[PDB]
Amino acid sequence: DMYIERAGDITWEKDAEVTGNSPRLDVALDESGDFSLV
Amino acid sequence: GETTDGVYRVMTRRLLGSTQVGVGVMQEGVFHTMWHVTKGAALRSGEGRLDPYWGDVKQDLVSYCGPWKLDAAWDGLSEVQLLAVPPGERAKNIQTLPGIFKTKDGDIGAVALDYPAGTSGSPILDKCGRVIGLYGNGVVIKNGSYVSAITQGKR
Repeated sequence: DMYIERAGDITWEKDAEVTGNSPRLDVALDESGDFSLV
Repeated sequence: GETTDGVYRVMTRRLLGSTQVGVGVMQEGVFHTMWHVTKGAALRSGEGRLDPYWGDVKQDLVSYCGPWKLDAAWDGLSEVQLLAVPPGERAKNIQTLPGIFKTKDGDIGAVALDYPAGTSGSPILDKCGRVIGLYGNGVVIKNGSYVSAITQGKR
């Protein structure tokens, strides 16, 4: 059945931690909505 | 039923205890999440049953109580912020510079942020606070690390 509960306001936080790479990846989107590495 | 904008947790009281299957954006009376989270099933707002309005398995997107209303897009330049809402954890903003998912039908933004299952539907923001997509659909690289697309629907 499921339900929803609030988690907070949607807002851009001033000095948030910066993480993650910025990778360029060749991928494919099949009919089922799944991505896959080429 | 509630009208408050903001980011929401999608929990599951009956199955394996009140666990978190995903996250969602409420805006302009419409709830947005990723399809594999709800499977296009109607949801509960405590007092109001929210029914799916539009759905797309290919885009992995569904909306409730109205059409998809998020149309802000990544500028292919700026750094973004994943408003991550992990299971059993307080919401937090995570700044990053998106990578790129290269497909035959063009390129879309992708964020290299690794968060547990149940975080799907977490909004990705631009520096104006506008949701430019949802987190939770992507790939796993050789590292075992995770890269999610910045999944955005049409308005």
